[PDB]
Amino acid sequence: SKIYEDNSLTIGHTPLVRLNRIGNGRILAKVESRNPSFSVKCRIGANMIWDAEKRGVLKPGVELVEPTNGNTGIALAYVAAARGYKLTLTMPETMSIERRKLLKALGANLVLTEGAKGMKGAIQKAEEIVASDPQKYLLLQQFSNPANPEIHEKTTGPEIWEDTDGQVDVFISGVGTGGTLTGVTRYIKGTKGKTDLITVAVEPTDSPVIAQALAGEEIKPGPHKIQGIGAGFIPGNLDLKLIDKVVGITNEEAISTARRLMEEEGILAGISSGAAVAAALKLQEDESFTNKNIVVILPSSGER
Amino acid sequence: SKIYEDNSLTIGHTPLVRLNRIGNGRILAKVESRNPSFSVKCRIGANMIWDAEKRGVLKPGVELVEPTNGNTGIALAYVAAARGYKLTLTMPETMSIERRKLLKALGANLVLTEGAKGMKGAIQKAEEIVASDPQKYLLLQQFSNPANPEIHEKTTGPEIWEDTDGQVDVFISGVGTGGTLTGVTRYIKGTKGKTDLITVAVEPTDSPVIAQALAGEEIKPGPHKIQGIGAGFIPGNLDLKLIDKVVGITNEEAISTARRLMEEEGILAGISSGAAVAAALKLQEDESFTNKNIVVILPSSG
Ligand SMILES: *Cc1c(COP(=O)(O)O)cnc(C)c1O
Ligand SMILES: *Cc1c(COP(=O)(O)O)cnc(C)c1O
Ligand SMILES: [Cl-]
Ligand SMILES: [Cl-]
Repeated sequence: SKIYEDNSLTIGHTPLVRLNRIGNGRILAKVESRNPSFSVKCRIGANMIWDAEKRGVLKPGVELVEPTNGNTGIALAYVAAARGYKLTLTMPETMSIERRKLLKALGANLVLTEGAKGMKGAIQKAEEIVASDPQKYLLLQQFSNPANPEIHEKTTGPEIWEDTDGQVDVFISGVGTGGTLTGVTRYIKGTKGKTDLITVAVEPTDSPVIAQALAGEEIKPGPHKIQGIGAGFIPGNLDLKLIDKVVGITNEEAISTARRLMEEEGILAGISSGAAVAAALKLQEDESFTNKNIVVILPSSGER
Repeated sequence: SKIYEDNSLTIGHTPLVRLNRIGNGRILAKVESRNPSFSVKCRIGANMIWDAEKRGVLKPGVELVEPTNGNTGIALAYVAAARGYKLTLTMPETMSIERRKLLKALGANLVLTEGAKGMKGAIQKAEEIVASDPQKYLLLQQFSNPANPEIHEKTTGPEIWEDTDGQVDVFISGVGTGGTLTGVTRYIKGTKGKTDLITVAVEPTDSPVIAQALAGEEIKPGPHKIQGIGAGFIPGNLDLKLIDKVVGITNEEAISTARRLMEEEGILAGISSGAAVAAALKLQEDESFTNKNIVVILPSSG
């Protein structure tokens, strides 16, 4: 039989689709919106919780607190609802109403922080909360929790490897927490020994901290429009050593490519998905990439 | 390998999830929002197109024409863009503006039809555009094209049978085109021979045309809020003979049950999904249903 005991167990097994009009026919797009909550974040929402349960830190009585409210917050709310945990989400008061209605519909307890302070406030306001009662509260922290890249090493990676029968030559991932890039690469280059896999990190041209970091330059972030990626720093879950190339994408290239994905391929993609595919197109302008099969993660449906 | 040649080929194989708080533990919800375009309609959008291609009527340069007021047009738009077809959608002026904006944004050529005539006028107009140039245009009519229930007989049904190892006892489907109910039932009662499967059609209490039709009464529809179901007439794709029971659901029951799905199960469900599950709850109020495995279609997300 194949009956899932709860919605959190339905994560992954997302489809790999050949793009026929965008690129040379060798761009294979992994559609992470085919997940509960419509984004790749459901994999880590699920595993960070399962991991906490296995470690014995999450159990009856313990409750969750997260500064998140973007794709990870939604992912944590659905898993919390499905598995019976109280969840408190802190978020700058700037968030859309439908966004909070959705989180509340999922049963999350919302705590709004000073709009001007932005996410930096919610992050502070959450550590304040957990610090207030360290035993009662659990802060997961997607940027450094190993269970983040671990789920990609155990599911996303194997899926890419099996779906291409090992025929994956390049792997492109827009970096947010870095967990997808890190986990998939560890599985393919490490576990499967395909050391000639080319791992490409994608980031906004206006906040190129990975390229800065790799070049030994000072980290200087900037504002950009590619929601989901470009956090402005190097996350603990991003292993810079696994990166073979970094491609910077402009807000305009990301948006226009996301539109091409719907119009030319019938794939409803978010802006970061457009950015990742734009990176694939850039690489294909280089003759060394011409006959390589490129697997690209499309993180979410967008928001639209 | 498992590389899909285009997004239309990725339909189906949706998860069956046990509901743990809602109901007695025997309600298994099939999540149709895990499909491209986020609804069960991608199955028919894809198969009507694949079928037309197989029949030889759909060919490059041929433009699709389909009447719609909801999810089918949206799914057809995804599928059309994926396989390279231009698409025209006829829809009544009763349709909301946001809905019109969304459909155009997805690439469809929109033809609004007389508000007074409803869906009947939209299908009427679709046929006329086709007849205006039959070599250029191909009609894809979801209420009568048998490729609709056919895809459910070939994918949804088998998925339900394999996922429950044949242990499904009741099948609940809120009816719009009726294709899901018809195809799944044909597969399970017919191909698999499980004649005692109890097939349940769900409809809005305020527009109980299936109950009316089965009672031999005059069909008198009414306004309701369960989007996606209750077309107000008996679709050619609804085989009334396959229905064992009809459960009427109120707007309030549908909405509150959809909310329970989100909060108690972490399942993002649309109103018609709440309606289908509310019907399951109603059946479990009856001792004869207490130990049965109930499979319920959750057509789309919230
Ligand atoms: C999280 C996310 C990413 C980046 O994924 P990471 O595994 O965190 O690198 C990209 N786009 C969107 C929309 C995301 O939510
Ligand atoms: C199409 C649809 C249904 C009904 O499915 P049928 O197979 O057409 O009867 C129910 N709910 C929603 C939201 C739908 O889009
Ligand atoms: Cl899609
Ligand atoms: Cl869901």
